[PDB]
This record gives sequence, C-alpha cells and structure tokens, in this order.
Amino acid sequence: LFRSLVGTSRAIQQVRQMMQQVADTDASVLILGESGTGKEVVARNLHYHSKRREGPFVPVNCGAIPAELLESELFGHEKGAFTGAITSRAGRFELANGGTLFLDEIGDMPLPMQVKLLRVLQERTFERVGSNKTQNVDVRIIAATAKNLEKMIEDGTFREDLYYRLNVFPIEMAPLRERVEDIALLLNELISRMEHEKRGSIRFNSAAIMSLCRHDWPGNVRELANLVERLAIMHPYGVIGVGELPKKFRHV
Ligand SMILES: Nc1ncnc2c1ncn2[C@@H]1O[C@H](COP(=O)(O)OP(=O)(O)OP(O)(O)=S)[C@@H](O)[C@H]1O
Ligand SMILES: [Mg+2]
Repeated sequence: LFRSLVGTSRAIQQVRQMMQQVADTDASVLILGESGTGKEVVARNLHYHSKRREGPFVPVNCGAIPAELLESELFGHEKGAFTGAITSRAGRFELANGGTLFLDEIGDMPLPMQVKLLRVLQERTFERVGSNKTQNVDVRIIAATAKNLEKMIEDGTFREDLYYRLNVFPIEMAPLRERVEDIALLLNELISRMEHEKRGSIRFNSAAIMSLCRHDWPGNVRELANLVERLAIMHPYGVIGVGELPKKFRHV
C-alpha cells in the first residue's frame, strides 16, 4: 500500500536521498511544502523504512481537533478529568508508542500544546489529562507544515524552542509547477493506480501533456490526481487531448 515518490527532477531525487539518510535514524523530521506535494507520502515512507517500521503510524491533524479536547486527544485522560469524561481512552501519543507520530500541519498546533510537545521531545514523558502520574513515551516525531514557521516565530505564534527541536532534518517538497518534468511520470503512476483499482482508464496525448505542464497546479499532485479521476469518468478508456481538458487546464 506503501507509495513511492515518483519523478526525475533534481528536487525529487534530492528528497529521496534525504529520506534514505534520515529514515533509519530516530531524528525528528520536518517536512515542508504546499498542500498536496507528497508530505504524508514522504512521512509514511520514512516510517516503513525506519527502526519503527512495524510499529504504529499515528496521524494528528493539528488544525481539526476541537481545542476544548485537544489536550485530551493528544495525551489521553483519566476520569473526572472534565465534563463527561466517564470512560477511558489513551491519547495519540500513547497510541503511537513504539511507532511514529505524524503531526500534519504543525503550524496549526496551538501554543499551549506546542509547550507540551516540547516536553515529549525533551523529557520523553507526559501525563494523561487529570492524572499527574507520569508516563514514558517512545515515539518518533515527523511533522509537516505548509506554513512559514520562521514568520510565525517572529509573530510569536510558534515557539522558537520547539522549532529548533523539531527542525533537525528538514525536507522541502517542491510544488508541482517547479517540477513539471515529473508530470508525465506522475500521470502514468496515477493512471496505473486507477487501473489496478478497477476505477477506469485513460491516457493523455502529447499536446494535452504539454498543456498540463504549463498549469500552475495550486493543489499540486492532489489536484493532478483529481483531474485524472474526473477525466476517467468523462471519457472512459479514452484519449485526452487539449479539447478534453477543462478550459482552466488549457495553455496553448
Ligand atoms: N511524488 C509522488 N509520487 C507518487 N504519488 C505522489 C507523489 N506526491 C504525491 N503523491 C500522491 O498524491 C497525493 C498527495 O498526498 P499527500 O502526500 O498527503 O500530500 P500532502 O503534502 O500531505 O498535503 P496535505 O497536507 O495532506 S493537504 C496522495 O494521493 C499521494 O499518494
Ligand atoms: Mg496529508
């Protein structure tokens, strides 16, 4: 199920080298890049080539989780912690023990939780909400952001100390529009997925590929994948020329 990073560009070949180097280590990894540039693919790949490969891979979607329950969600809770605690759950961190914790959009993590994350990176311990008992954790952190963390540091919306703790081995994902030589290969890979998964089939003629190579791709590879899916419904087992592209994708 593991995905590979497809592409021949300078930038993507560089990311593969960096991945191979850091994967087997226990260093924290910060992956930086726009939405849809492969940051989670990079993260999953790092994990399954790590010492922790058979351990759990636990995502944390920093922006989504209701702030009311953020600390509970991340660190678990004991009972009578808060209104309607009742049951019992452990948090994302405890669940990730012996594995990898993946902090998707770390730029959205609120300051109070940044302090607590810094404790885990530094003391490798934590306490469930309500309990002042201390638990050891054994996790490797991989974080990703589309934000400018150094701007945030300046704005005081991101902690400098967490930053230097997390940014031990940064990996930059170039946006699609800077890797346009990879677009054909990405197309083949995406079409191959869709075929292997009984979800239709298409192929692009050279003109249509030229047109796509001139596109800005604000949604990067996720936007590319979206377009392949739509075209396979609009023109099943068809060949996509310039004229079958939606007008926004035409650049001639
Ligand atoms: N180089 C690549 N080779 C193959 N598939 C890729 C590549 N880059 C991205 N993908 C795929 O395109 C999609 C992009 O997914 P992600 O890796 O999650 O993007 P992202 O950078 O994590 O953006 P967010 O934070 O989830 S909005 C996934 O379906 C990936 O499998
Ligand atoms: Mg993701």
